[PDB]
Amino acid sequence: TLVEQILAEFQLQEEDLKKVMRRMQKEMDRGLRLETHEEASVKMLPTYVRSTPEGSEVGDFLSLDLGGTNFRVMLVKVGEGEEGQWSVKTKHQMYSIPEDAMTGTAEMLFDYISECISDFLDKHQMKHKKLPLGFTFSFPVRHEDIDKGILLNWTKGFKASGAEGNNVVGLLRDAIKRRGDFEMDVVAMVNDTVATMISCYYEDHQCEVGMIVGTGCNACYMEEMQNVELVEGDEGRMCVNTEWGAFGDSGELDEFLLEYDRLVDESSANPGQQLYEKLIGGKYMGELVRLVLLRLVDENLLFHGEASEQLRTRGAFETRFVSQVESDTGDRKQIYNILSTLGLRPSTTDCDIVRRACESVSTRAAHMCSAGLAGVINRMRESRSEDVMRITVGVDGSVYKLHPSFKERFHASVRRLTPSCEITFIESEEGSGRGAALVSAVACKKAC
Ligand SMILES: CNc1ccc(Sc2nncn2C)cc1C(=O)Nc1nc(C)cs1
Ligand SMILES: OC[C@H]1O[C@H](O)[C@H](O)[C@@H](O)[C@@H]1O
Repeated sequence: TLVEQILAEFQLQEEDLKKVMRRMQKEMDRGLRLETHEEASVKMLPTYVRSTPEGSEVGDFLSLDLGGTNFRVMLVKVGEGEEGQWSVKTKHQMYSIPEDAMTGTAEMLFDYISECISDFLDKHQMKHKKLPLGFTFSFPVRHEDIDKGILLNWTKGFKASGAEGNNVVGLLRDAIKRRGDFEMDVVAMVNDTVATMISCYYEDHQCEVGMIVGTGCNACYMEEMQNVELVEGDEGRMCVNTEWGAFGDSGELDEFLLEYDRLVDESSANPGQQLYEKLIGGKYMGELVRLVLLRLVDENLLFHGEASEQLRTRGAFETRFVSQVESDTGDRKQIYNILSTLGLRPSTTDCDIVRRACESVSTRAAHMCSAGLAGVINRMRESRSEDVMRITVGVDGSVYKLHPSFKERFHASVRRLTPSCEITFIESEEGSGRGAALVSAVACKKAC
């Protein structure tokens, strides 16, 4: 081997994870306190989602989801169950998002979103209801309230101009009104993490953390209002959006970061930001693999020294390929077919090396991510008193959900890092739609 030494750079000892855990908890602490909130890399954003909901509206709700690659519009119906509110998606539709909108101005993009909304309401006999609308908007936002806050900055390659710094919900509003076609009561805006968390509440009241491991990666959790300094008040709990994707932007990860991570960064829409998410999320995983594969070929270890034109283009090793290669059964048959598609003609040993390379990146993501989560869960242990903390974490995201063994490595490692917690993991059913709408419903009791 010169291979195993190159791949071994990805490993993390147990003390590595603990270091990142402890540093993350610190950054969480700093994000929450008035003296350090402004400059904290982990912003710890109040969301105005609050504990003891205590009764809500019912009937139909409309939810949008922007921040996945697609954009989704759905109808969710909310009624009364014993536990709290049931809910269920009843109509749905995805809309691609043209790059002439994406490079656009903000108000352009929310016009495109407005067009999609009318389209959906035609096709459904619906233009003539003014519906309450919960909006899952998966980007960092500083809220003033449950229905108002500014975009701090775009992440995950999004770039529409003139949105950073404005009232995202006002954008939505000035597009709906800017096209007469329909009436919509925008009652609530939430992060994906919060929506996921909230949708697990009906079947499990201990769900107090939501986590997304998808294109991007983040979590949110329920904090003690006393510890949330940026919202006056000391009673109860408010869900906080940690935005942990940005941990490492004040150099907290420098010692772990690798030449490949240094290159995914430089070449990205958002250089110097979202460093932690860059090690874990699906927008970056394939690309890390691609760069590891390129270093192996330049070392002559792989495809003996030569790479197709595709292999050399940014973006070509799709994250979904990372997870198909790790599903190969041992016959190389689907490793072969992916490599053959990118214009390579690999040998037996090429296929194995390529698989080793995917394992190395995905195992590191799983481990890095387990340290953030045990950071959050051990912080919650601190504030609390039963001898064993039992807690449920709601999760969503194609990496966590669909990658062949990421979830189990990730569960094994969160559990090493969390003695005397007992953790249940729930994969959210339609977390984002039902979530927005579950919150929307409680927000409505405070307005209509
Ligand atoms: C069903 N909706 C909720 C369920 C639970 C919780 S907190 C909790 N308690 N145990 C676990 N968890 C997470 C909050 C909400 C909620 O929507 N709260 C809102 N407050 C405002 C002001 C608007 S919406
Ligand atoms: O969508 C998953 C996560 O992606 C990136 O972290 C976004 O900044 C975040 O807000 C969202 O929660």
